[PDB]
Amino acid sequence: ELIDLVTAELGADWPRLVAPVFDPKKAVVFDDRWASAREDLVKLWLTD
Amino acid sequence: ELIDLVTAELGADWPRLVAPVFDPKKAVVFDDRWASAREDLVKLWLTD
Amino acid sequence: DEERLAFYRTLYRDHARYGAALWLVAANMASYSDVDALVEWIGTEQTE
Repeated sequence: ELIDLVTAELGADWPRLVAPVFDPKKAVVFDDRWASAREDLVKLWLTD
Repeated sequence: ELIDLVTAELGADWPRLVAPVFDPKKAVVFDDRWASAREDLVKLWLTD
Repeated sequence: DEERLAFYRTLYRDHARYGAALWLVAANMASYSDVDALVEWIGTEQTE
């Protein structure tokens, strides 16, 4: 009754359109610039 | 899981706010005018 | 219910004229099931 209530009102694919994704263990930090700076100093020597 | 999904997304009282009411056995027709016309003819005589 | 039924009946018998008819249904205006059932009812006939 409740699932075909939601099917008639909102939609058939409502729980997969609305399902939560967020999880704080999967956050990605990208704060390394000194290392990529040193590698770019190298490949400036490699480029002509 | 599904009911507290709907509780977190839409609301706690969502099924009672959205529940269907309509039923075709409870339709009411009011097409009698000749009878009320005759009774109004009577009460025009009763009013002074 | 009884209060609204008396209200709509007195409304008809006060303001009715030539060939007027008043039909009265109980339908939630926040349910797509009720809107679809209401348009099917106004569409195809009802023979009990």
